Amino acid sequence: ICGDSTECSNLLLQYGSFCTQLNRALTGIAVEQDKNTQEVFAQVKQIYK
Amino acid sequence: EAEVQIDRLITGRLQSLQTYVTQQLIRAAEIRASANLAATKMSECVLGQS
Amino acid sequence: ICGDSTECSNLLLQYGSFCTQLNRALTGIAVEQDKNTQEVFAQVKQIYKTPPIKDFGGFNFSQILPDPSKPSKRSFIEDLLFNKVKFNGLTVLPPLLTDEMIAQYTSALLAGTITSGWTFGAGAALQIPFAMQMAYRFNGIGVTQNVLYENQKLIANQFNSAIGKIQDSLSSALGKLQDVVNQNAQALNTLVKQLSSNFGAISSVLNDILSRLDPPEAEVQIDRLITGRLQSLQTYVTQQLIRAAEIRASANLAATKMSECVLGQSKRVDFCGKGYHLMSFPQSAPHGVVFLHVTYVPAQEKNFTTAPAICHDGKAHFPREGVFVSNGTHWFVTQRNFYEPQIITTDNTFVSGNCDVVIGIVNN
Amino acid sequence: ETKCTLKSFTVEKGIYQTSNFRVQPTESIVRFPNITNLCPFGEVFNATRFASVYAWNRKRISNCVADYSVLYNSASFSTFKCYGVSPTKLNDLCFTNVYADSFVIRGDEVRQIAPGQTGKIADYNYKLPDDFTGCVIAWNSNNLDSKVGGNYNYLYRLFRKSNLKPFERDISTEIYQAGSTPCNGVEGFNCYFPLQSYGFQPTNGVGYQPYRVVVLSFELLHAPATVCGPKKSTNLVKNKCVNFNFNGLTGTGVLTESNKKFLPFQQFGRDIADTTDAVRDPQTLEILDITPCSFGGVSVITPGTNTSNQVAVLYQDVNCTEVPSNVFQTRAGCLIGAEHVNNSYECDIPIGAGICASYQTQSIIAYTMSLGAENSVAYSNNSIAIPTNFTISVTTEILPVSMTKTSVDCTMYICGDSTECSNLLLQYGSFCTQLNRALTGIAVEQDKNTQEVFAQVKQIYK
Amino acid sequence: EAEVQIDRLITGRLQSLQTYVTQQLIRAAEIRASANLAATKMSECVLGQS
Amino acid sequence: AYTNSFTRGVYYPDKVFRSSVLHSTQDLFLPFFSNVTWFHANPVLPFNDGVYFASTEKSNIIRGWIFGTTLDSKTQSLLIVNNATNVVIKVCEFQFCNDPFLGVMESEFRVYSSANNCTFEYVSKNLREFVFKNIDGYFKIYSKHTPINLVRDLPQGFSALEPLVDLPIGINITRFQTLLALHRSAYYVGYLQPRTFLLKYNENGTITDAVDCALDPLS
Ligand SMILES: *[C@@H]1O[C@H](CO)[C@@H](O[C@@H]2O[C@H](CO)[C@@H](O)[C@H](O)[C@H]2NC(C)=O)[C@H](O)[C@H]1NC(C)=O
Ligand SMILES: *[C@@H]1O[C@H](CO)[C@@H](O[C@@H]2O[C@H](CO)[C@@H](O)[C@H](O)[C@H]2NC(C)=O)[C@H](O)[C@H]1NC(C)=O
Ligand SMILES: *[C@@H]1O[C@H](CO)[C@@H](O[C@@H]2O[C@H](CO)[C@@H](O)[C@H](O)[C@H]2NC(C)=O)[C@H](O)[C@H]1NC(C)=O
Ligand SMILES: *[C@@H]1O[C@H](CO)[C@@H](O[C@@H]2O[C@H](CO)[C@@H](O)[C@H](O)[C@H]2NC(C)=O)[C@H](O)[C@H]1NC(C)=O
Ligand SMILES: *[C@@H]1O[C@H](CO)[C@@H](O[C@@H]2O[C@H](CO)[C@@H](O)[C@H](O)[C@H]2NC(C)=O)[C@H](O)[C@H]1NC(C)=O
Ligand SMILES: *[C@@H]1O[C@H](CO)[C@@H](O[C@@H]2O[C@H](CO)[C@@H](O)[C@H](O)[C@H]2NC(C)=O)[C@H](O)[C@H]1NC(C)=O
Ligand SMILES: *[C@@H]1O[C@H](CO)[C@@H](O)[C@H](O)[C@H]1NC(C)=O
Ligand SMILES: *[C@@H]1O[C@H](CO)[C@@H](O)[C@H](O)[C@H]1NC(C)=O
Ligand SMILES: *[C@@H]1O[C@H](CO)[C@@H](O)[C@H](O)[C@H]1NC(C)=O
Ligand SMILES: *[C@@H]1O[C@H](CO)[C@@H](O)[C@H](O)[C@H]1NC(C)=O
Ligand SMILES: *[C@@H]1O[C@H](CO)[C@@H](O)[C@H](O)[C@H]1NC(C)=O
Ligand SMILES: *[C@@H]1O[C@H](CO)[C@@H](O)[C@H](O)[C@H]1NC(C)=O
Ligand SMILES: *[C@@H]1O[C@H](CO)[C@@H](O)[C@H](O)[C@H]1NC(C)=O
Ligand SMILES: *[C@@H]1O[C@H](CO)[C@@H](O)[C@H](O)[C@H]1NC(C)=O
Ligand SMILES: *[C@@H]1O[C@H](CO)[C@@H](O)[C@H](O)[C@H]1NC(C)=O
Repeated sequence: ICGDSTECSNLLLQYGSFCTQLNRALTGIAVEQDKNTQEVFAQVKQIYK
Repeated sequence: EAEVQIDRLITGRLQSLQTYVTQQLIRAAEIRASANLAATKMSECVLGQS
Repeated sequence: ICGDSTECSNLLLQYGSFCTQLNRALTGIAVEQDKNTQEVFAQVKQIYKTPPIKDFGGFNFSQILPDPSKPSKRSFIEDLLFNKVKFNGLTVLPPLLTDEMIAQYTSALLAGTITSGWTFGAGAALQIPFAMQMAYRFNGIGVTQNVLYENQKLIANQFNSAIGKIQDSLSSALGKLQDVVNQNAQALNTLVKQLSSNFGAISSVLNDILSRLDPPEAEVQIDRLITGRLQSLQTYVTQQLIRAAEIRASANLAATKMSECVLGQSKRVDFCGKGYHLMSFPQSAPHGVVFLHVTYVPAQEKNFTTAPAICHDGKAHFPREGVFVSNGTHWFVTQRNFYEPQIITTDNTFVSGNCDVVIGIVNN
Repeated sequence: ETKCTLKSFTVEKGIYQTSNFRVQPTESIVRFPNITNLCPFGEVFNATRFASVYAWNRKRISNCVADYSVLYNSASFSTFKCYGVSPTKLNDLCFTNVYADSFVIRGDEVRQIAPGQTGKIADYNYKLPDDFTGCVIAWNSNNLDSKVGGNYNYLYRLFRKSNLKPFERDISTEIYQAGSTPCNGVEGFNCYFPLQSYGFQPTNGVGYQPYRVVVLSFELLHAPATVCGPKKSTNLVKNKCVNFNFNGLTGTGVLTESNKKFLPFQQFGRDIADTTDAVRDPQTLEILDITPCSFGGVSVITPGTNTSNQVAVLYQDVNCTEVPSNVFQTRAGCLIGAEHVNNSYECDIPIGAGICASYQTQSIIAYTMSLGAENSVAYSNNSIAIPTNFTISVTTEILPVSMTKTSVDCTMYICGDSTECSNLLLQYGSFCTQLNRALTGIAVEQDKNTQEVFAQVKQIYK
Repeated sequence: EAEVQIDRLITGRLQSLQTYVTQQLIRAAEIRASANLAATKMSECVLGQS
Repeated sequence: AYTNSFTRGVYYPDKVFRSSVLHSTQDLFLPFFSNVTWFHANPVLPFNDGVYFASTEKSNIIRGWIFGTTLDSKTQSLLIVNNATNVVIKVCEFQFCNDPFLGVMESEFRVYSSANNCTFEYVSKNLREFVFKNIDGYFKIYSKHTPINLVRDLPQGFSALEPLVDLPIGINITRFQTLLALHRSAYYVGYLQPRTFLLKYNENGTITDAVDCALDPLS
């Protein structure tokens, strides 16, 4: 949003927790992508040869 | 005079980011339903006979 | 948005019907929460009760059967699970089924399966003694019935000792149920904490813009609050739709597992536990269900040497339902999952062809 | 009200949220703490000996509780004029400093104590600025200050070089010099002593008798605060939705006796999520909880207008004693217009917490839905049940495959054939391109949906 | 002064349209799960015995 | 000398009761583990943003402070004093001794030599902490009196400071001093900065612990 400027950050501080929610939403997505792969591929106890 | 314009810029740029995040949320639930189908296939077609 | 003030409420009329849509959305997701529970738990027509004298062949179900001296007539393990896990315009509606009703449903499922096997999920319940039901389930995984009947006390002791460990491991894990509670509370708190932001106004209180501003100047400041609060409410309502669509798929999987693991024996690999599925038992939890999966796991393997067929009198013989094995000097037939050698006869083999097209034939 | 909520003339069976119930606040109350320093004016308005007119006094009243009502209504004052501010609103304002000036003049000289006057008093004895703010009070004092033979102790200045600046004071006693001739500190023609004395005597006509005057001047420098009126306090009632104000805290709700213990400097308590939920009464210093005034949705239960026009009403999570026959209390609220029976049926219209309603027993009634009929299985350890016949069953199952493919032109929806609007819409970027791309991708998915269900066969078999 | 009034209409109508499109995207994902289940029933119940 | 505070200079940010609630605040605090001057027995110090101030004794050598910008006439200043009687707040224009103090016969007060234009009056071992701040023409004072089991060294521990006074003066402040009772017959000075803290509230509503959220990664 702002981006470097400082007149922008104090004005955006007036909107509450809108940016904390968005970062939580994106972090949940990123943690889900590793569990997707663990559930598909790590389906084996030993590494067989 | 400038605070008025900067608030318009802020409003637009926050709307864009909300659109982006909502669509990523809808698109990740579609990838999860696909990885769930893959896990069931790996269990039932690779670790057994169906 | 307004909090009982006619000035804000008249300005709000200029926004159309956004607030009838938001309520329609929340009502649509509050009705499907009761639809979710109805399809996991109301999978019986009758409420079955278990017999007073309980002799199930050495198997002991006392920690999962209902307990009258307990709260809500829950089982002993349903208690460990229930122990581990007013504002402005915000209310919480109660669920249609109480917890007592859901514990009643799971005790009817559990008394149906202990007593009739899988027959009550296909029609009228037909009773069968519990060890004969266990023998049918062993047949369903490809072991013969004498292997159950000759190992009854050992199989019953292993089952009792393994039900005793669930109770320790829980009494001493319900993170998937805790997370959905936490997410909903974290969202409801963020909704209320937004009632104290300006969004570019002189204050956050309507009794402060209606006290140091004349009506022509307070409209401009009230609209800045209206826009922000509408945005925040609509963000709350979108994220609830996206979270409810995920709870719905989980409940749809739970309803399939109740059908396929509790009212049947599944052959799907790793769908009702890890091993070979024997049977499953349901238990109710705060906003979900716990399945206890009982499976068979083979142990203590030996190697032998094998052949595909046996040549005799110029003919090739194949086993009817087993494998040919050799202990070093002699040749037997076993069943494939449990070692039990037999003499090769013309009753457990069949013939097809002459013994020069198969590769690996042995003479015997 | 249900027909209006649905916008129809036929409602089908169900349960509908129709409105809301909000208990109103009967009355309102205010409160504050007892008073201590209410300012003892009874020293400036109750002195035994006033001050001259040429050297007035100057008391600087300070942080206190000033009650200008005991002044305003005392009816003992012959003159009470207020200039910056009308008198009745004094006990409702706060300033930084109040000054009180005191002196004694003739009776008909009280009209020169006002902003913008002239005369021997206002010229050079006591001058009031032209934007005065305070009030001027004056009362006759013939019996105290006038004495037989003449009271020659009350002087005034009658010659000065130049009129005073406002609130300026001059107690010098130099020999005035009227003419051009220098005076050298001795009297004579055009060399006059500058002070004269009222010779007050008790047999003087009014307008010749001494009046005592007090000039209050409220000033507001730039401090943080100071003395002001004595904000009274009304009674306080509890256990009723009320509109309250606790020395600044404005709110609504039911007030109740508490059993928490603040620390002896804390005024009110807050909850998690930051809402005021306790206060301390300033006057009696006791803690009181603040609970919200009962409120909740209203739902209407109807068997359908094609069956009956009777109705039952649910007040959601409201205690059934504060709603404004059959009144029935539920874990889901208060139900009116249905009778509670002891039977148990299959659920018909879901109320909640295990309770359903039906139109059965020509009316409406509540009950704890039944899960099903009970059944003991004749289990023993050598008994088996084996079927001797069968039935063939056919049942249906219905599934949605597809929905309606719709598109919206984002530009024609918003502007609708208007170039003035279209060029302003270009300042938002790619919102309409995004919207059309989203809507088109779900129209393509719908044909894939029905290809995946129905085209599962290679040949057309007959 | 036409511009200041036109901008509020643009702002309101854009938000209306965005709400419509988001709720269509959430509903199409529910229809897709249903159609996948119906495809699986067609394969497993009509083209075989389950 | 210089010394290290450990967890010192926490005050209740305002009224409003409160219980067990790790409540988060942004305000002017004394950062944890800070560099606090040491004084023995004194000079003109700065103010610049609030002040922490502890002191230790059984007798009473510390007899108040004096504040302001110039500590003389031509501009206004505060004066807070305590003879063996009780506290005397005062706000005039003064003429302060460059080394002002009071004696201990028991005759004293060589502090100032002028008391003009007074705009506010008022009249009426051990560890005694004080927090002084000055916002929007109000001069706030928090304080706490804990008993040490030492005589004159800065101890360790947690103890929140409760508000005492509020003065709507308007005065500007840039400097301050101290006042001591002479011999005729130990104190520290921290400064406050804008920090963010996490306060733990008891069930009676007292602050029992805190976290300074800019000390280290764990915090
Ligand atoms: C089934 O197992 C339970 C153990 O959970 C047995 O019940 C307990 O047995 C112990 C040992 O005698 C007693 O001390 C407890 O009082 C029993 N009751 C409890 C814990 O509620 C039970 O006896 C077993 N059933 C059979 C038929 O042996
Ligand atoms: C089956 O026979 C194989 C062949 O010897 C055993 O596998 C070997 O075991 C030894 C000792 O554990 C290892 O050092 C070898 O590396 C193994 N692999 C070979 C020799 O290829 C195996 O233990 C036997 N299995 C059972 C159940 O007895
Ligand atoms: C393989 O199993 C056979 C069992 O049939 C073993 O042969 C018998 O062993 C017993 C006890 O050693 C003798 O009493 C019998 O006379 C044996 N022959 C028969 C026909 O029963 C044989 O020893 C086993 N081989 C190995 C390597 O363990
Ligand atoms: C299995 O048995 C057959 C018949 O007894 C064996 O066939 C004989 O093998 C010998 C040696 O190779 C020949 O001289 C004979 O002519 C064969 N006869 C026939 C009818 O084929 C066969 O070799 C045996 N297999 C093994 C591995 O010993
Ligand atoms: C405020 O004033 C009231 C009276 O105006 C005080 O009430 C008195 O309380 C004492 C209790 O210690 C009683 O013995 C008196 O009889 C009460 N007086 C009256 C007239 O009822 C009240 O105590 C005062 N507030 C405080 C904090 O002391
Ligand atoms: C000055 O003091 C006198 C005496 O205390 C006050 O006179 C009282 O006035 C009231 C109201 O007019 C009467 O009811 C009393 O009877 C008077 N006192 C006496 C002793 O009779 C007078 O109000 C005071 N002046 C001011 C300005 O407060
Ligand atoms: C198995 O491999 C061995 C080599 O060690 C070979 O001699 C034999 O013919 C093979 N037998 C079969 C059945 O493949
Ligand atoms: C609705 O009305 C029609 C005709 O009045 C009647 O045939 C039908 O049975 C009614 N439906 C119900 C549910 O009573
Ligand atoms: C409603 O208020 C009465 C009076 O205090 C109380 O007895 C009753 O229990 C309340 N209702 C409920 C559901 O508790
Ligand atoms: C229902 O049964 C209970 C039994 O405890 C009885 O007390 C109650 O009066 C009955 N209700 C009615 C309406 O008869
Ligand atoms: C405090 O700062 C001074 C400045 O020179 C430094 O010498 C001293 O070591 C510091 N004290 C601590 C405890 O860091
Ligand atoms: C204490 O000091 C104050 C400062 O003015 C003074 O007013 C007071 O009289 C002193 N105490 C005594 C007992 O004189
Ligand atoms: C402050 O004192 C000085 C000297 O006593 C005086 O000249 C000045 O007028 C005083 N201030 C005011 C506001 O009277
Ligand atoms: C305090 O000093 C500053 C110096 O920059 C001055 O601008 C300000 O006006 C002073 N405070 C007041 C209340 O006058
Ligand atoms: C204060 O807190 C203590 C411990 O937290 C508690 O035991 C006590 O009851 C509380 N109230 C008091 C001391 O009045």
